[PDB]
Formats: sequence, structure tokens, C-alpha cells
Amino acid sequence: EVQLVESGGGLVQAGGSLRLSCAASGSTFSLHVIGWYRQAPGEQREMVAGFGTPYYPRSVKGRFTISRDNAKDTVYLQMNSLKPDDTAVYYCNAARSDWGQGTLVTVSSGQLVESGGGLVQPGGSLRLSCAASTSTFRLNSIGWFRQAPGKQRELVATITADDTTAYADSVKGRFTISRDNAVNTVNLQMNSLKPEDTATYYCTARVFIRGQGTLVTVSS
Repeated sequence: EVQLVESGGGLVQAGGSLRLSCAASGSTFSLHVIGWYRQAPGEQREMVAGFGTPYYPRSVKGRFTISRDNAKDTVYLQMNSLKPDDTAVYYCNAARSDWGQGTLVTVSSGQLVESGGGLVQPGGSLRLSCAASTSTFRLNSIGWFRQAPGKQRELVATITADDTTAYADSVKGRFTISRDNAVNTVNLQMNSLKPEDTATYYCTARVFIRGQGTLVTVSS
């Protein structure tokens, strides 16, 4: 088989920009010039970029831009002027000629510290919670990152100043998120963990700031 890996998932405020990345490896020649795809929970799979000359949907035309690098097996997507319809898990390409883990991207519609962590089997019913300077109106766009030592940042869940929730395909159905309106903290369920999930977890992403980071392991 051929392997695809997406990376670059961010939670951003509207009008912001991103670069998605997709690194490939497989059994055939070093360059295959092909595209990008996405999915939001209220939507099916959708083409984002690709093909013999490049193509973009009307919904992203002029905003998203594909590019490629040949020395390092990476294909990219500049994404300018992000919008709350662009909150989606972005996927790279058909496996051969009809498949990656999926990278969550979220766009928000409107002294850091975390708690929880530990060691688990066979997984579920945890109380990770993120908690800093709770009282004074600090309630901002938020989500939980995770990182294992080799591979890069992966966004798994998101919340914001409103109770609206979205997840990564890596965790969909298994993770779950909520926020307390009096304690002003956000919680992560972490149901039915799998060894692939062992990572240190972080709570924040962008400027007005990093988390403490807390390790979850599941060894059994």
C-alpha cells in the first residue's frame, strides 16, 4: 500500500490563514501530482484542490492555493481568509486511483494551566480539564492538542465562547468535550483510549501562551 500523512491542523479566528501539509511514501515513483479533500460534520466528503491543470471549488476559489515540493515528498495548501464553513477534517488524496488519518481544522465563530493525565486500560471515563485565570472574562477559542514524540501536533477537539463541538477522525466518537459555565473550564472525556493515543496534551494555539502539557499513557 501507499501511505499518506496530513499535518498542520489549527484552530483559528475568522480571516486567518493556514498551510496544510501532506507527506507521502509508497512503492512507486517519487512524485504523484494530485490534490486535497475535506469534510465538516454537517457535510459529506468534498474536493478542495487537485488535478491535468489545477482546480478549486467556487467555495474556496481565490482563497485556498495548492503547491508541492519534490525533494521532500510534501504537498501543501495555503488557506487564506478562513471562514466558519471551513471547519473540517482535511484529507489528502485517494489511496491509489479509486488514505490518511485526517487533520482537523477549525475556524471560530466567537499563564496557562491544565489538569489531569495519567495511565489507563482499556480506556475511558477520564477528566482532563484546562484551567487558567478563570474569573475575568477569559473564555476564548480553545481546543486540545496532542503530540507523540515523533509525529507532529494533532488537534483532536474544539470548543469556543459558545457550546459548539467538533473532533478529529482519529478520535471521532471516542473523545468528547464540554465546558463549565461557572468554573469556566473545558473538559475532555477521552473514552475508549487506544495505544495510538498516548501523548502529552496541550490546550492552546495562538497569540493574544502554551500549555503545561500533561502526559496520558495506555500500555496494558
